[PDB]
Amino acid sequence: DQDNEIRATDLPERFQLRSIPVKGAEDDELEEEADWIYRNAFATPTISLTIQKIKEALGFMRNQHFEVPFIAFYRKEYVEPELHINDLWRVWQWDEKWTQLRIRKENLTRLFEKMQAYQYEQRALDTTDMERLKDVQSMDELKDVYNHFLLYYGRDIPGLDGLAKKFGLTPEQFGENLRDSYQRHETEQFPAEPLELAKDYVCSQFPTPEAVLEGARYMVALQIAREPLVRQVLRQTFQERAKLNITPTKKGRKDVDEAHYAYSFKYLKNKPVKELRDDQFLKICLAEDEGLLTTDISIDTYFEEIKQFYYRDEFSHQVQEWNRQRTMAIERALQQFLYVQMAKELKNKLLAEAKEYVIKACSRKLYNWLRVAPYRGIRVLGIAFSSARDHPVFCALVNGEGEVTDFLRLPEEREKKAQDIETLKKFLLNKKPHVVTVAGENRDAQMLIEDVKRIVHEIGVELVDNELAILYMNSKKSEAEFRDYPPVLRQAVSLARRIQDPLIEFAQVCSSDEDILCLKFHPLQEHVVKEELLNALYCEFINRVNEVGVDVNRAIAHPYSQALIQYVCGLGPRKGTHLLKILKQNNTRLESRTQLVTMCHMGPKVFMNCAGFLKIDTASLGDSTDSYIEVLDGSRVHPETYEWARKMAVDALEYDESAEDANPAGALEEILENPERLKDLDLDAFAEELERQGYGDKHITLYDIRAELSCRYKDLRTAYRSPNTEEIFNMLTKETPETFYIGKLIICNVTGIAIGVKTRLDNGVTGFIPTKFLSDKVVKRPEERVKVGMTVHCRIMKIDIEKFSADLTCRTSDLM
Amino acid sequence: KEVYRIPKKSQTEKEN
Repeated sequence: DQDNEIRATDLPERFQLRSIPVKGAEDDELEEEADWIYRNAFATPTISLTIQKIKEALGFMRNQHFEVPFIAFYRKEYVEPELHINDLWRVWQWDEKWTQLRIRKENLTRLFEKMQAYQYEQRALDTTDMERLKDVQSMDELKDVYNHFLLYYGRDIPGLDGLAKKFGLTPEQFGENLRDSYQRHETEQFPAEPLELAKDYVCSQFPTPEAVLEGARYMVALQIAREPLVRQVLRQTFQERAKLNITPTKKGRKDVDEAHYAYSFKYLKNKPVKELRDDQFLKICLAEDEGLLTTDISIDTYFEEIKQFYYRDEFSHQVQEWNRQRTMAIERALQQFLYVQMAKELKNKLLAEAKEYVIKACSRKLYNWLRVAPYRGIRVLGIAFSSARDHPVFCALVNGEGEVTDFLRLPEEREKKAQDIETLKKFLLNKKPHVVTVAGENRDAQMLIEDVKRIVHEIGVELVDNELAILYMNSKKSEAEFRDYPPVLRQAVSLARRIQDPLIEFAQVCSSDEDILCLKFHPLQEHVVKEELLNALYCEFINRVNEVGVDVNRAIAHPYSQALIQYVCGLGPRKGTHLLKILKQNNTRLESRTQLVTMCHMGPKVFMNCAGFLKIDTASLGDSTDSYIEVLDGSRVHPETYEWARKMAVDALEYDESAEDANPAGALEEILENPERLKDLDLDAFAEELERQGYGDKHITLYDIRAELSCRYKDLRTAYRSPNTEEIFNMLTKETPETFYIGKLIICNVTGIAIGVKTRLDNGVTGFIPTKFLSDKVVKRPEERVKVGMTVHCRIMKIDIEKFSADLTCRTSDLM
Repeated sequence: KEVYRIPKKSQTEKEN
């Protein structure tokens, strides 16, 4: 079984998963790799949205088998400051593209060699086999080289050419002229007119020698449109000078009006591709797929410029015929071969760029979710609810370790609310929770949080987003962990766990691709490729897991946290589960982290990759566990650098190197009691002396091995702030600032004249038609304008996000 | 004998 060798091999689990297996480099193919990656992944795209660093990163990844986290987090001096974690991820992604292109090039080179052998057995390949195949810097021009090969040599797997050659300026020369923008190669006259040469070749397929002229022009057009140089020049022309024309289809004119997303570009005219926004072209292509819109990509001319080259000057009247034939051959080639294919290529590139922006937006949103810290374990009480109309509210007190301790149900109306408040206060007094979190669903969250505040002040109370809790509730894992609890109780535990630490909850509830895709990272998330979006999200998870480090001894004791050691560097689903299985079977919990290889069977390369990103809670151990404890194991420091720590501590204590009493362990076990002593050590002078001894540059590593001994796994996440009023508005309302289109038409229900007209929106937002339109402050009520109770649809003219109030319009003139 | 010490000669002021 593949899983068996994957768990048994010595390479990172994520290295075997990739389709293109990681094969070593040569330092000459590696340099070409770096140049190609730098040129292609760091080139300006078509829509508005150091090489030694790439060389070092590629060398690490492909020869040292260092995962992107281990390069980012322990190889900074090699890649920084010009390469970061996401840059390393992009480099490793583009390595796959380089390998694919190289394999394609090798296959095509072998084909061209076999074809050369076959021809030698019998045009031919003299420098094209070298010039083209060797000079293939993209998959697109690889198609240009191959398809050009198929045009001529594709016939043989084991006479219109006469006219085409008698057409002047052989296609390679036409490509040269186009690339130079001037007639580098002159045309070749003939001592006759096209028809006379036509009589020679007009025999069976093309009688009526005009037909042989048509055939010859078609052959010339094929040869021109298949020429790699003409392909390059025309693709560049499309890239720089490309317009986007859009019109709505019969199905599109009617159903796209100020609310369909394609309204802003329902009609376009000469919209340059350079001005396409982040995801605008993705929306354009989605609208075109829906059949309510039609587009085309062109430059309008360019044909007039091109025709000047494949042409001759004199007016002999026997070259005007040749000139006209050449002009119309170029016309046909451009109109039916080059324009269409170049439009297809440009459309694919633009759509892929829009997809990439959408994926990046989803990744950034996930980053913001996972980069939100814990709160300041802690006993967290989580309150969750629903419409609340004949539906109770559940609050769950989740222990600091993350395990729910107990729950409480909180189901004329005034006395019932009073009794609920009394029982909630009783619960809070009995079991004091550090933080009370209220889920975010609607306006009722504000009232719930305010009541909780009124209770607590007689200890914080914070509103919490409710979107991962819903996914947890609907998931089967919630049923598995809590067979007795109702769904709303699952929401409370999810909210408490997320507030305690989002990463630990996001990884546990987003256990599969389907679960992660349930979340809403971006409106167009559903249209991007599933593989790329999933890879981006898992890369964000890996980054935040390695930048946090996963505490081993807690993932075992509390199996809720097991999901975190999937995203550890070096240590994957199979590898992580195998490590957990080994720990469980041995019935032993890591007193020490160099113990990984000692008690488990994980290879040198995996240990190197993973072990920097595993935490050991050395302050929590006691009883029989006191028997064996390596004190450095409680930190971000890794067992290749454990000698430099035990020198840095000795030097910071000014221990006499000549005293047999300089115990380097005891020096650390004094520095980890008094970390302020490490401030008196000159790390730059210490690093220069390590470099002189031949240990290499370690300046940045020593600053980490200091900052880490100053605080064991120093958390860098931004603290759990309370959401800004904008956050509350977009959370409880469940729509974004873009969704609140000032001037949007909304169906609202009128409730009652408190001097204005209170209209309740379906979005849970109060709508106040202004008295200006109402025209009655002390005058008779606005009943004449509209009857109270029913629903009307109007247009927004103002917003009150801090109060959940939005202006409306009564006049149809505003509606227009 | 063969010996080395990281020098406490540092002018960086104990990181405050």
